[PDB]
Amino acid sequence: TTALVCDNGSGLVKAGFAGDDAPRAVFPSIVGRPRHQGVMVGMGQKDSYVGDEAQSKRGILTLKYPIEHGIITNWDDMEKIWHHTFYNELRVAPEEHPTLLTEAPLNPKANREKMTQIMFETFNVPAMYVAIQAVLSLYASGRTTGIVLDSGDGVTHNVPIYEGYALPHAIMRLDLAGRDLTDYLMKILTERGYSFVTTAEREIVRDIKEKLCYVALDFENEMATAASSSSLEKSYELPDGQVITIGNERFRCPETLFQPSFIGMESAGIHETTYNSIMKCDIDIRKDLYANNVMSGGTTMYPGIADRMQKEITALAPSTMKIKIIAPPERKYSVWIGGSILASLSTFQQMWITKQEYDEAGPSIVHRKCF
Amino acid sequence: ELYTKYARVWIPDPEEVWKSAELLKDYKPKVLQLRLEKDLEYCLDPKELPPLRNPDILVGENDLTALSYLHEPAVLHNLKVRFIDSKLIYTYCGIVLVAINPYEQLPIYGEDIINAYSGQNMGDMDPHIFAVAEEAYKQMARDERNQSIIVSGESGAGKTVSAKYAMRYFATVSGSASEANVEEKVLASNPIMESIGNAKTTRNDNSSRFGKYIEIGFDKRYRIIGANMRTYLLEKSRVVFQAEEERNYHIFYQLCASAALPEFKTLRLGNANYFHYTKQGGSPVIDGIDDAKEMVNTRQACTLLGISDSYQMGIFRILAGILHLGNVEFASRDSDSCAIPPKHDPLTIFCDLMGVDYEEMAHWLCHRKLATATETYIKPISKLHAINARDALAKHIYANLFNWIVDHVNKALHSTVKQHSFIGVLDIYGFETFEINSFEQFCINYANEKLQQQFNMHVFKLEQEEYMKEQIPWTLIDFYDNQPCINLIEAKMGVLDLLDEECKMPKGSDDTWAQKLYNTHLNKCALFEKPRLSNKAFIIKHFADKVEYQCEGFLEKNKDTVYEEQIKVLKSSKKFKLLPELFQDSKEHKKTVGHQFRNSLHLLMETLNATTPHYVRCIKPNDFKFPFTFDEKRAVQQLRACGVLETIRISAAGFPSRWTYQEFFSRYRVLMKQKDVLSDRKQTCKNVLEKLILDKDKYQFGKTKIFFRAGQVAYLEKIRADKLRAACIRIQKTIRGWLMRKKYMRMRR
Amino acid sequence: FNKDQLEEFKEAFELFDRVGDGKILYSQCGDVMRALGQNPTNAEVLKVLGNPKSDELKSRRVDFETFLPMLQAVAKYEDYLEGFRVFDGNGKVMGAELRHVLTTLGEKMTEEEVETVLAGHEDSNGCINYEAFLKHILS
Ligand SMILES: C/C1=C\[C@H](C)C[C@H](C)OC(=O)C[C@H](c2ccc(O)cc2)NC(=O)[C@@H](Cc2c(Br)[nH]c3ccccc23)N(C)C(=O)[C@H](C)NC(=O)[C@@H](C)C1
Ligand SMILES: Nc1ncnc2c1ncn2[C@@H]1O[C@H](COP(=O)(O)OP(=O)(O)O)[C@@H](O)[C@H]1O
Ligand SMILES: [Mg+2]
Repeated sequence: TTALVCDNGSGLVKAGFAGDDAPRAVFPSIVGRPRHQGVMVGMGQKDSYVGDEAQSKRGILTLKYPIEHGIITNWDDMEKIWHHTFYNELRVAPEEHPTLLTEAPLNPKANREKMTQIMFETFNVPAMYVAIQAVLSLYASGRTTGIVLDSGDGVTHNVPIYEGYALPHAIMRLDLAGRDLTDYLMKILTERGYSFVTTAEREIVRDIKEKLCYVALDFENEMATAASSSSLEKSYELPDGQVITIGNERFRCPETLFQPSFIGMESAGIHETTYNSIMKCDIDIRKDLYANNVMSGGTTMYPGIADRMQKEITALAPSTMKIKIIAPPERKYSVWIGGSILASLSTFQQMWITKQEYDEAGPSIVHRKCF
Repeated sequence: ELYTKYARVWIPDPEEVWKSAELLKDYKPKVLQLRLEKDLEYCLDPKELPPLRNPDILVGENDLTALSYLHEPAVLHNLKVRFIDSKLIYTYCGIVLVAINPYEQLPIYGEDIINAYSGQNMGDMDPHIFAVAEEAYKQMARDERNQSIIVSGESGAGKTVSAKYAMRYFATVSGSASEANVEEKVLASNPIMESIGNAKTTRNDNSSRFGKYIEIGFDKRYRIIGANMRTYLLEKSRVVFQAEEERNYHIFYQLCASAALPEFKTLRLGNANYFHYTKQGGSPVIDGIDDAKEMVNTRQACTLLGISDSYQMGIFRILAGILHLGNVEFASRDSDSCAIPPKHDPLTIFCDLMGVDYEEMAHWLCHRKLATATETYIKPISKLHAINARDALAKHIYANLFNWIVDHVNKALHSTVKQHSFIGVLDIYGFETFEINSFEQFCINYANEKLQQQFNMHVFKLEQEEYMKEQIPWTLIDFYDNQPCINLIEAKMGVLDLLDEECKMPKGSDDTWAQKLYNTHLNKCALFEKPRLSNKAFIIKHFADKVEYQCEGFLEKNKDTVYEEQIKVLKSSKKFKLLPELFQDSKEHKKTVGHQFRNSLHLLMETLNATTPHYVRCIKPNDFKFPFTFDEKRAVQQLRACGVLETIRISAAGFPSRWTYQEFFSRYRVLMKQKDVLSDRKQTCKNVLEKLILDKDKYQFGKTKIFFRAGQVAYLEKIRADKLRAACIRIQKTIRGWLMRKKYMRMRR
Repeated sequence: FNKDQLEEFKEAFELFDRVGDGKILYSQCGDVMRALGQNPTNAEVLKVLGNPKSDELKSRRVDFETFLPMLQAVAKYEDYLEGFRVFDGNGKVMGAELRHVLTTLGEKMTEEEVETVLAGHEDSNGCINYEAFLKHILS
């Protein structure tokens, strides 16, 4: 038939039919419960809400993401998200449609196993496969060689690939991400005398992060300059039409990617973890990874992150050798688009795990076939 | 054995394929001793024995299957001695009517013969094209079902003459042409569809590149009502890319030849090598044809078939658009984007011919748009992608202009009155191979091979229904099935499917495509082979031949993808009526040309499997159009291409020769002792044949017909000829002795 | 052959000697054999002659003593009837068809030979009683 392609990270769920150019359903990966007494009789109380509805209702609700970093933490909530995905938004019965799922590399093994077990047992999915989110970005960006920086909510990781081969010894994984940029953004906003405590307020903070932040081509110059002048300031409206002024801080927040020390990590920023990934892989390869860097997932979209990396690698890198950084505007969706490609290759039809082989060999098969 | 003294065989020769000879000595278990109508020794190796010449009564009968030794030399010979000596041009094999095109026109199409066939049954006449129409038009009365006629050959071989007379026969049997004639209008349609349809291929000029089907409605009275057209299997790849010694579709040249004329002054047409789509073949002139005159005959054909010149000049405006679009030239600003230089001349003109503003076409040609559900991204594309999209736009324009011209040729032809039932007449190109083979040939070969599957299935069903009548078991007759090849080309993990995968897969290339072919099939399958000296090609076995396809251009030609926002720019144009029309009523924009072809092919066969087809084949008996000559190499190549020799090789495993007992006796009783011979004919032959032939597998007795396998009518007539010849010896010598005795009495005197 | 037979045969041989040297040609040997009651085929005659070449067949001469072993070698009904029944089934044979087969099959004869032997044997319809014609040619 034609095959479902689905992403869940700790941010937006991305799902659609394979062979489309963009996901047919996009909604935040949120499950929400009322925290107030139901007063009205005939209110039409509902035991939980999923996605966009929870975004409208959220004032009345409390909101919890079933996925933290890369990992599903609480499974029966997640199962509601899948149920909503297939039945409500796609409105397609999962019995007739092979399904494709994406994970971050170096995740716990249970996460992949239970994700299989649910799909076969609870949705009766005819066939399944699981793919690392980095790899798909190469199909999306049209390449078979490059070092893939992938960063969204949840996990941030570098995977190098050279002419179709991964290099498992050189996969690097990190956890600074849109969620922890968001918590930092709250903790810094507190210093201008504004505070957000509850989950629903956090999702106001996130919309600030998306709308106003940007990355400074050099950080101490703009830090000094914003003290020296208002002109960097900008202002934004809360839902109720109150207005807030935001400062030098609006660039200060995404700097934590380049300097993890601020959030309190000892780590080196995505530039240096890219370089340290290039080091682990041999000089046979290295020139062509320096020649291709591909960015995936939401956090990469901060305006000017690309130029800041091309500077901060090139100044770090060996001097003689061109450095190039490649940022399609799609890149928030590229991890899905590459699944739309991979699920529609004909060679891949051999590779689907199928119900028969699972029933023969148990869930354990998924590690053997998939990766 | 069969090979005695004074028996005849064929041998291979450089200038004609088989040559006749005679055995001077019997064979015995190496050298063979031969005489040539010079003397020769012909010598034998792994072990095999030559083709054995048929007895001489059978040569020249109406039907090649009547021959006992069915093989290439006999088919060659019997066609030759019809065509040159008899000047009979039509022949039967199975049901499959062969037609060998004379360039000399002939009486036999004349109207009397129409009346003479119209009542008669299939086998009762000398074969002729009216003998096919006679069946199709009878069958449509006798039973409900629609009937179709199928015509195959090189486009030089008289297909359209066969269709024209096929229609004439219907129009006269309907008695109705005076009431209205479609026939004039159908035949006056031909120049337009030739002009859009055809190209100059290496092995012949004015090759046609599309399957063309014409559907003719009847009254409940079965007079003609009207005619409807359809078309299938158009070659889109040619419009933008061409091999050396080929041209683009004829109109582009007939247009460029007219650049001098003030009628088209606006278009700024050049000489044909100016434009990047026309020049690539290096071959602007078709030998012996003026283009500039023929243009006028095209326009007049459009006028006669009812297009107002308001449309005709719009058509030519579009074509000039396609050419100026062709000359549009990109530059790379950086490896992952492209741009168009300022005031770039051809795009400047193109935007005026279309009446779409400059800036929109500039923007969308350089940029792709991706729309998600919530939001838009406008996205740059690399020079390669830009060129691929421009050429896909050109192909999509041309295919829509073609479908529109067919829609109007219908609109003129498509009288509307309730249509009781219909007969169909179809032209297609034959199986096709050259020194080079390429994606065009690959698709043409897949279309021929999947029609061949239908034909073989129908012939098998029709013999099974024949054996049904005479209570013969099925095990004797065996279906022959080329599903094993089609499952190679068509099915998933096919050659086409793996190509459509390489179109998607990033940094695809013809080399990696080929390497995936070899990985998939090469050891597995008997029909796929790697050519030894190269990794740039692959071989596929077919019914006719092994064929070697070059990878070299094969992925580039497969890509079709058209960006919606580019056609929307055209669709907005105010300036003239037609271009907003062409695009009127998606997912198809993604479909690669291979997939679009495989779909059009299944739509064709779903149009034919509704129907009970008849067949024609046309062969081009000399390469030079001599008024009469026959050239035995060319007739061989044509008889492979049409697949007649496979129809024969299939039937020669069969029971290809049948006799009615009362006809059988007239020759065979001479073998047969009257002293034994019974009162009851079927018992008579059952007794006698069991003596004359050793094995009960070789023959079958049926109610009215007796069946023989391939070899045994020849053997039976040989043993007749020996027995009769020996008796004739004994009489002749006895008479010579008697007269010599009388002469000796003269000596006594 | 005994002395009486040898004398009759020698007399016949001398009647065929057209040169006076007491010899006949090879090409006459068959004719003499037929005049003496033999009915050899042309193939049998050439075989007993040793498949002679044209030159010796037309000009080489042999006396009676060399001829005699050849006559002996050549010398050493239901088939005849069935052979005629081939061309029958009312017991007749077309004159045209018998003429055609005798002039076109086997060891083809001339039209004049066939006319000579067939003269007086066909009726008004042009039919030959083949049992009577056979008895006639066997007499
Ligand atoms: C006390 C410790 C561990 C744990 C509390 C001990 C328990 C016992 O381990 C589990 O089995 C629970 C669970 C888990 C969750 C789901 C599942 O199907 C299986 C296990 N995994 C987790 O909570 C992971 C998640 C994680 C972070 Br973030 N990045 C990672 C990178 C790779 C892999 C996984 C992760 N996690 C938060 C930790 O390890 C924290 C950082 N570890 C520690 O502070 C040290 C001192 C050891
Ligand atoms: N325009 C933007 N600028 C900066 N951050 C963004 C933007 N859009 C989304 N984000 C952030 O990206 C994160 C989602 O990352 P993404 O990779 O899209 O999720 P997933 O990993 O589930 O695909 C969220 O923190 C979201 O706030
Ligand atoms: Mg993601």
